[PDB]
Amino acid sequence: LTTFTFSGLQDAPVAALSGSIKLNVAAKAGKAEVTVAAGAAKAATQVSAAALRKLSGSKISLAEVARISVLHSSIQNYLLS
Amino acid sequence: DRVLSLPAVSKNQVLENVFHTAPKAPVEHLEKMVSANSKVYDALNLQSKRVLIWQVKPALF
Repeated sequence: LTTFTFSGLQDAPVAALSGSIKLNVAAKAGKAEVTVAAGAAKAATQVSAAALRKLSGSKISLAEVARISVLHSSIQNYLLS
Repeated sequence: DRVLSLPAVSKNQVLENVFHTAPKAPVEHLEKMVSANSKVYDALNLQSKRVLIWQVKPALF
């Protein structure tokens, strides 16, 4: 993706969508009060506005590790299906 | 001609017109289908050693 992105703590999801994990943000103008709740272990922190903008400074850039290639694995998945 | 009073169809012809086909064993189904479902197990289990999930939906690391 691009070198400068403009998302974070503004029109963010205010709640989770399924009951498998519970997530609430109590966002003020400056920071946010997030408590992520997943089953046995639940965690809570205060995520800054300058942290969700600093997150896309480095990119993950996911890539598939395949046995031969990704093209071959797509053809083999079609043969299997 | 006492031989013409005997039944003309031999005992060999009775044994080959009665036991005509070799019968199917009951264990053949178990042996054949277990040898094939071993390949169904090995390819498609997620706990099989040579599973085909990482060759088909490769990964995303």
